Formats: sequence, structure tokens, C-alpha cells
Amino acid sequence: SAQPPIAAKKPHRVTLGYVEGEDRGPNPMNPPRYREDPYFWMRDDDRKDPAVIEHLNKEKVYFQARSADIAQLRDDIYAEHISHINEDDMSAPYVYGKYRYYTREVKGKPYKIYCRVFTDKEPGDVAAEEVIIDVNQVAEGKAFCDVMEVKPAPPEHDLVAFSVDMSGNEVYTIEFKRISDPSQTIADKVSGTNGEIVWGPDHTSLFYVTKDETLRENKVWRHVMGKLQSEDVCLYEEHNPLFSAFMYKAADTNTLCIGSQSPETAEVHLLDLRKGNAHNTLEIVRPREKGVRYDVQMHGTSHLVILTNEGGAVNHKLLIAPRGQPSDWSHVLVDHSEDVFMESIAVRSNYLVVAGRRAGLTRIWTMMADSQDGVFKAGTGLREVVMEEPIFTVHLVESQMLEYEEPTFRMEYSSLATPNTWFDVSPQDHSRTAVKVREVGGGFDAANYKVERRFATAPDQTKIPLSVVYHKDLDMSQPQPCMLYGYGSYGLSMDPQFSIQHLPYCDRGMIFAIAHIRGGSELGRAWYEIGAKYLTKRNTFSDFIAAAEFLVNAKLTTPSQLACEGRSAGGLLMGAVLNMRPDLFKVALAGVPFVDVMTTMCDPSIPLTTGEWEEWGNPNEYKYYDYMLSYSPMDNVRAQEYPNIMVQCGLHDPRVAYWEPAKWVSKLRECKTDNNEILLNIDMESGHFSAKDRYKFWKESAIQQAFVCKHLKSTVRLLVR
Amino acid sequence: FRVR
Ligand SMILES: [Cl-]
Ligand SMILES: [Cl-]
Ligand SMILES: [Cl-]
Ligand SMILES: [Cl-]
Ligand code: NA
Ligand code: NA
Repeated sequence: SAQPPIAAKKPHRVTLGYVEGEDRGPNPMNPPRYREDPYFWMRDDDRKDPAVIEHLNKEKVYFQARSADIAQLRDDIYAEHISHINEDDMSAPYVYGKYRYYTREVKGKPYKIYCRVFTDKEPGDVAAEEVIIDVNQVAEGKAFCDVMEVKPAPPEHDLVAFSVDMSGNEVYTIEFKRISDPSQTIADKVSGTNGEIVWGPDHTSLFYVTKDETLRENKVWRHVMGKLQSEDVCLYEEHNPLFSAFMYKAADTNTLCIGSQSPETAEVHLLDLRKGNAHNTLEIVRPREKGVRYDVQMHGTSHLVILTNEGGAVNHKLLIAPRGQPSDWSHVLVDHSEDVFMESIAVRSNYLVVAGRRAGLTRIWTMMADSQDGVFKAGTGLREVVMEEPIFTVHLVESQMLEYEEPTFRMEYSSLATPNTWFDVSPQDHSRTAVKVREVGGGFDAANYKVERRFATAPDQTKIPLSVVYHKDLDMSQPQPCMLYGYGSYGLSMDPQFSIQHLPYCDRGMIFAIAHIRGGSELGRAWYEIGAKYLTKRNTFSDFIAAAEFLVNAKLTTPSQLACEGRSAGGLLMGAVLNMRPDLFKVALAGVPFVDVMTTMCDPSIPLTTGEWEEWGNPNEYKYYDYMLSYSPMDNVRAQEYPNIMVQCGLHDPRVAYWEPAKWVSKLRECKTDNNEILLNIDMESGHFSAKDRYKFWKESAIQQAFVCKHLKSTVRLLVR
Repeated sequence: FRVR
């Protein structure tokens, strides 16, 4: 019965090219081009306009009415998600100072509890445990509560700072508490931050990063405890909108790294933390050079271990520069390779560890420092951590590696049907000890599922890997329903890693597949930097289509049985493939989807735009205008049949503005020639990542699986058929 | 990791 809302149109001309008074980049088209955008009014930067809120509410009513018939299936799947998590749970503990730190979840509570015990006691022992921050108490009375960081102050770890965002726009307030005096109110508040907290050398001061009015991180500051924030001193400002500011502490705690990064270019400065709480003088590592990226990990205070793409090192090389001449890049530790992509590096007192990829999969490599002098030597070489399985994902868990002299590192391992395990690993002999194994209940068993690697062929004949998982009892003699996932931007690879999100699909007799399309870095950095960005970006979409065509041509599924999903830049993928090949899919999920590509990317007042001129290109420029227009999902909506679609988004999302999916759903409904349903679920209480409250998050997830399973006619679990 |  329920009818979708009809969106009003208001004339609005969008300018792409030169606009007097705005920074549209160094070479904007003049005269500029104009485009009509009759749904432009859906945008309100203040998220308070009565007509905009009314329209979003009418979308919400329509979504609730069309979803009423899948309430029971949503409840079933939500119960499955609940059975696949642990009401009472503890993270993998790690040592920092005199303590082992960890989080707990407790039955019936939606948020985490940050805890510790002394290193001579058992994590989770109630008689030994100290609660640092109970996020459930922080979130009292609030609809949404993201506590991002909790950092005890050295040397005592008694004073604690924590960052909290109560709306989802990822602007955080830093607050404080004293563990040894839980009723002492500490007056200091630091507002307008990106949520990162880095203490100074002692408990008297800390560093933090603020955002401009387009939410770009642009300044690094020092706050001295007991002062007003208006007395804080700005240590660094990045005025160029392509670049964001960042900061982190060296692993031995002696140096703060502060700098700027844009997709093409990095610049790092060092701040010595050994010269008291008034030393604010920065030391440049290497002045910015367009197209040169680098990362600095200090080995003590004397040497910079630098991971960089300089001088054609597409897959990156590792070098060591002296503190005293940090732009002397002549000493190569590990040269570039065509097969090994080095993605990040953790340096500790007598070893380093590199996370990256080789032969399509994540790998870890280690290198010991020379035992005679403690120095890294090029003749030693990287030693790969050898892993037995053909398909898996491994991560280096630097957030659980705090002690600079700790003789192990923390690695987490999973696969599509194998729950995560966290190990302490020796970099000397690669021996390991499991610290935590994720328990998954509700009858889950890893041996119920078959995991495979298959290969699609794109138009240019490149082989596109797919990671596939399905239930062992699924009848593979005929085509079956299937869900095909992609992302494909920023060089973020999708990996065959464990998630409970595909269990309701595989347990109902669906195939779950990931398409490892160009735009990720799965086959090395070129898979992104050349495979799909700027004027090759269209490869993301045609690789995904080749993956879908592969699953159909191989008789794994059929278009009537095929779903596709993606979120954020994966929602750009969904919007483009929905215009290009809607005939391949019965149903689609587009989460928080980047779809308003021309109107958003011409406009530097929208968060993220200016930095993404170095991802897709800048449509104010002749070089990019036609090419971006050729795939922009909003601008290629047309009179054809589309699949059933569900779109999830957040009113406060600071990465993909709520108005992009609102305008896109309106245009789809206006132009489409089929009688399928398009549902827009706008969460007025969150940002880009749905609820941090775990029960709300799992209920939000369940509505999406229920909608796919309904439209695939695969609603009944295999076990109970 | 400022992505969509
Ligand atoms: Cl209203
Ligand atoms: Cl939490
Ligand atoms: Cl810290
Ligand atoms: Cl060294
Ligand atoms: Na449970
Ligand atoms: Na906020």
C-alpha cells in the first residue's frame, strides 16, 4: 500500500570551473560550465531545515511501511547476529607500563568498558581489575556515543584523557578523569578535535588535532593541563586544502611526528619530547615534493626508518636516514620489488615488522636489528611469516603493541569462515602463542563452509580475483542465490577475512563473494594507483561487472538470484554498476553511498572534496570534467529498469553527506521504468558507521540482510528447511 | 583511514 514520497524540485545552477572568491584549484575552466540540479535544496549544512527534515522523515515512513512484512525475518537474523557475538567478552590484552590493558563487553550493555590489571595478575580477574572508562556511563541519556581513544597519562597512568563524539560527525571533545580519585571533577575540556590524544612527555600537557569549518584536520596544538583551551599553543598549521594534518608518537615515546598528507604527497616534521614542555620547534624531514609519499617510524631518536614511493618505488622501498640529516635518503634498507608491496611498518627496539601483500594476500615480514650494535642492516633482508593456508587475512595490530622493548609483536589472523585469532609472535623465529580466539556461538562451525578463490576476466583481459564462501551442504549442481561485495577505492584492499555479516546469507543457501576489483591494492599498489584512479577510475565498475558476469557464466548464480552490495566509495561502485548493468542484479544494498559525484566534487565547501581532487580528479578542470561525468551515479540515472535497492545513510555523516543518497533515491524513483522498490533508511542519530551501541548496530545490519533474503526468496535457514 |  505505502507510496513513496514525491520530491519537490527547485531550480539551481551548479557551477563547475572558475568561481571568483573560491579555491576551485590552480586551473579551473574559464568560462565555467553549468549544470541544473533541481534537488540541490536537499542539502542543509546545518541539518535543521524544516522542509529537508520533513522530506527525510517521509522517506523513513515509506521505509518502515515497505519493511513491515520482513519484521519477523529481520528479528530472526538479529537473533542470529546476537548468537554470533559474546554478551560477555574481553579483547586481546597487551602490556603497557605496570599493567595489562583490555576492553570488556558485558551482557546487556551496549558499549565497551576499558579495564586493566597489574602485569602480575590475570586479565578479567574481578579482584584485580580496575575500570578506567565505562563507555556505558559516558553514554547515559545519549542516543549515540562514540568514545574513540582512552589514553592514560605517563608516567603514572593515573590521569586519563578520553575523546567522545555524541552526534557522529567525528568532531570530538577530550575529557579527563583521575583513576585514583574517581569523584574528582577535572575541569579541562578540549573541543573541536579529531578524537586523537597524544600525551606529552608527562602528565602536564597533551597534543591534539583540530578541524577547519570543512572538517579538514589542519592544526596540531598543545594543551597544558589546568589552562583554558583558548591558551593552547598551535604547533603546526596546514593551510593547503589538499592536505590534512596528522600527528603520532614514536614507539620509544621520545619524539612526536607531525605532518601533512594528501593522496599524492606527504611531509613529516619531528618534535623532540626530551626537551621539556615548552619545546615547540619542529625539524623538517624532507620538504613536500608532489607525488612523493613517505612515512617515518623512528628507531630510537638517532635514525628514521622511512617507507616511501620515491624515485619510482611503486610498491615502496625502506630506507634509514640519520636524525641529523633526515633528507639524506641514500641508505636503502629494502629496495622496491615488483612482487612485494610494503604497506606499513612498526619499528621496535631490536626489530621491525612490515605489513603488506604478496601474490594477492596480506603478509607479515620481520627483520632483526644486528645483535652487535642494534642497527638495521640491508644484508639481513625481510623474513616472511610463512602461512599454511591458500586464503586468509593477517593484520599487524599496532594498537596492542605499546612497549618499545617488548620481544613479540601482535598479529591477528582470520579467513572468510575462520574466526579471528590474535597471537604474540617472535620476530626472531616466528614462534607464536595465541592470546585470544574469537568465539562464535549459535551453532557456528568453520568446517560448515567451503572457501575458494576464482578469477573473472575484465575487458582488457586482466584476471580479477574473487574470494567465495558458501555452505558445504549447498547444492552446487545448479545456480544458487549469491551476494557479491565490492569497495574499490583509495588502495584499500578487500580481504577474505572473517565477518558474522555474511553468515545469515551462507546459512540460507547463498554464495557470498568478494570482487577484488582495481582501486583496492590486492595485487600490489599499481592495482590502485594505475588500475583505478583519476582517468582509469572506470576500471573499478567494469571489473565488478566482469566479476558478476563470471558468476553467471560459470552457472554459479543467475541475474534473478544475484544481489550486490557496497558502502561509501563502495556505494559509488553500487551507483555506477546500477546505471551500467542493473540487468545483472535482483536486489542491491548501497550503504552511506558516494553518488553525487559532480556536484559534490566541484564544491570545496563539502567535507573531503578538496583532498579527493587527488583520488578521482577535480571536475572544475577540463582534464576531469567529461570523465567524472561519464560514471557519476546521480548524473547517469536514466529511464530503464533498476533492481530493488535499499540505501542506508546517517544524518550526521561527515564523509558522505546525507543529501547525496536522498537526491539519488529521488531521481531513481522519478526516472526508473520498473515497479521494484527503493528504500531509504536515514538514521537521524548517527554518522557514517551506524550506531556504536552494539545491539542497535546488529538490528540495523539485520534489516539489510532481511531485505536481500526476501528479494532473493532465500529466507529459510538450511538447517531448519 | 579520511575515506568515504
Ligand atoms: Cl518533519
Ligand atoms: Cl564503546
Ligand atoms: Cl599517549
Ligand atoms: Cl637503525
Ligand atoms: Na551471544
Ligand atoms: Na560531535
